[PDB]
Amino acid sequence: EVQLVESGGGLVQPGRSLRLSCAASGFTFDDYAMHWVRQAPGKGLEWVSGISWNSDSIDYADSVKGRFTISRDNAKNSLYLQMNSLRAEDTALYYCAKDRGYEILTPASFDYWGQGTLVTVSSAS
Amino acid sequence: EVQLVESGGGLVQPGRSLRLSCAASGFTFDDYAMHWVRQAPGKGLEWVSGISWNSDSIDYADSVKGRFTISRDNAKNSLYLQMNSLRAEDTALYYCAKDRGYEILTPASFDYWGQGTLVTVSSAS
Amino acid sequence: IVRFPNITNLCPFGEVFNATRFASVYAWNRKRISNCVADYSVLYNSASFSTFKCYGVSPTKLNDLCFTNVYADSFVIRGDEVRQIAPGQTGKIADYNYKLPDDFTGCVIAWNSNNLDSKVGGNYNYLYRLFRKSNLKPFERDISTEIYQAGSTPCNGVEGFNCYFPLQSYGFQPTNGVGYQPYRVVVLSFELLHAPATVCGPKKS
Amino acid sequence: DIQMTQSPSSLSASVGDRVTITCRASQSISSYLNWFQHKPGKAPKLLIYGASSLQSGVPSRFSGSGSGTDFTLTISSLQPEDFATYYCQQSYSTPPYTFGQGTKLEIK
Amino acid sequence: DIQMTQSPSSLSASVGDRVTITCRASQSISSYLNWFQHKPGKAPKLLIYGASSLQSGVPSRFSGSGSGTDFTLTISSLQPEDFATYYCQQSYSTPPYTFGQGTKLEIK
Ligand SMILES: *[C@@H]1O[C@H](CO)[C@@H](O[C@@H]2O[C@H](CO)[C@@H](O)[C@H](O)[C@H]2NC(C)=O)[C@H](O)[C@H]1NC(C)=O
Repeated sequence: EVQLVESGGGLVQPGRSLRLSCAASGFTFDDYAMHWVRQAPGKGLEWVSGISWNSDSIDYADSVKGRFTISRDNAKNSLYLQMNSLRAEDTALYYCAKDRGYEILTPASFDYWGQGTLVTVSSAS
Repeated sequence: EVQLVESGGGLVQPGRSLRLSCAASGFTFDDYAMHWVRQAPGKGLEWVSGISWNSDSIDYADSVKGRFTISRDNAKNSLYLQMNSLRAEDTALYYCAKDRGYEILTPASFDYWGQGTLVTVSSAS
Repeated sequence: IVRFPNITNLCPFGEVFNATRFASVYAWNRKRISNCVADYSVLYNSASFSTFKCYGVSPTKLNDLCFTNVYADSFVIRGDEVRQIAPGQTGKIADYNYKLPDDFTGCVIAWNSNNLDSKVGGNYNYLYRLFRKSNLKPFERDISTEIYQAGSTPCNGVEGFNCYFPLQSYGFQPTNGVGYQPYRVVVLSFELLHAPATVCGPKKS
Repeated sequence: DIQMTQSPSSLSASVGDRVTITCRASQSISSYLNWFQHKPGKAPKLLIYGASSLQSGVPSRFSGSGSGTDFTLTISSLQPEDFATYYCQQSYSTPPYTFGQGTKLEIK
Repeated sequence: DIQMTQSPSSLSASVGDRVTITCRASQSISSYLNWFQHKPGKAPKLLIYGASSLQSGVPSRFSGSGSGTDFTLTISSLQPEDFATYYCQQSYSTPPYTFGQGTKLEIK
């Protein structure tokens, strides 16, 4: 019954930046970890990033290190993902998963998800 | 020309703690990473621990994870190491190495070493 | 035929057990459970607990025995080191971390927790005390972190030879063996004393 | 490193059959695998955490098994709302949370 | 995981000979190798850091080469005071600073 709604998607030119947000209201947010999972337009799922219950331990996917900065706001029950220096291979679909535990790199997997938000990187109208 | 000397080598019983300290004189101790290397009596070299220029990043070997505690004191220009819950396989020879860089896990290797101090764990004279 | 009032105000065992953050063994937290109906059947019928040992009272005779106070202590310790949580036992935990009285009456709960308390790099939020001047009395805690005077040279608050740090942290990691994986532990204590009885088992009608 | 594979890609069955899908890993992961049900129109959902532990609230028709390197998910009844793409994920190695490729399941 | 191996085990030569020691890695490390001269009675030293970069303060008799998965070290003359045990380590893979097994060398 937990809710995870995302926004900030759309179309941007290559090399520009855009931000994402994901609001959670169906559970206690101050003591769970969260991730971001990317789904390619025609390929399988792929992990992107993750944050701890408090912003102490943060890990990134190998292909997105040095470009993406994930943040978190415990007061407003929301987390964000700042995307920077986008290229042509990041036109995929982005989810907002929830970790079962309280750390980032644990055997515990993603428990609850949310509907994806569509982003596009190309030069068009 | 730099000198790396340590102490604390002796005989202790299994399950008893023992603390080692290494004195560095010939260089600038404030901005070099430092490591510990173990020489088994009948085997080759082996890495034990490592600390950064300042104590933010600390790493341990897998076989000594949750048993040892490496420290650092830039004020007196010397480092320490704590051995806890010893078993019979820690009867080896320990060296006090110096890293070229300032981080713990970098491609830069160990440039200057020091003479080792032998430790044994048993119940005898 | 028997007709008893409605079942209401159940004890919050769920939040004590199904929690996310457990304190270290040297700084275990104690919670007083009282004034509620305590159904211990939901604890026993669960298959999640690997270790369920009860001292002084059969587990299925708890749903009829009415005590006055129930204390819950939660902490995380190693795998092959949970055997020390028992009356009249010896070891580092019993000596310096958590001492149980010889005539203890209660139950001890323990289940594996490698799925939450193990970080691939190393979880260092959990520490266990190594030294103290004397053995812990039954049911007390030590929080001070003074330098342990191993020898006779006064430490004077400065770490040195024979001046060790008493707290050491577990290097929990998924690669560890079964004997080195974390094990969540919950200890329930039951008291009888000169006061009105509050906690009871459910009375079916 | 580690590698994750999916032996079947497309399967066909009916409402009254049983389906088994196997997931294979490059190295031992010690019973740390997860299976996800991804409907094409909504958010994907987790079915099995751990090797053979079934999550709360999902039907008992899905049954998982296997340990070490080779794993398998089994479905018993095949209700006609069980069309989706299923992925297997490992959470034990240094490359974090590696997903296998898709496994399309259609009924005919 | 990475496994580090040392192909030869023992050698014997003369004052003016030329010998080769080779160190093989399980996986590609991209020329991140380090050679150490372990004198039996005192502290070990470093000869070559990086692929074949000669450390300042040692005679130019030693010279290494190789990148990728195979490396080689050669001693130009092998003067009688250079007998020792030599080690190769990698500093690129996840298991940090894995040393190879020794190579005892005798001059006669
Ligand atoms: C949370 O506590 C409950 C007991 O209060 C555990 O058991 C649950 O009990 C319900 C019915 O009361 C059943 O659906 C299952 O037996 C359990 N629920 C689920 C979702 O599995 C439950 O195991 C505890 N959960 C955790 C994570 O410890």
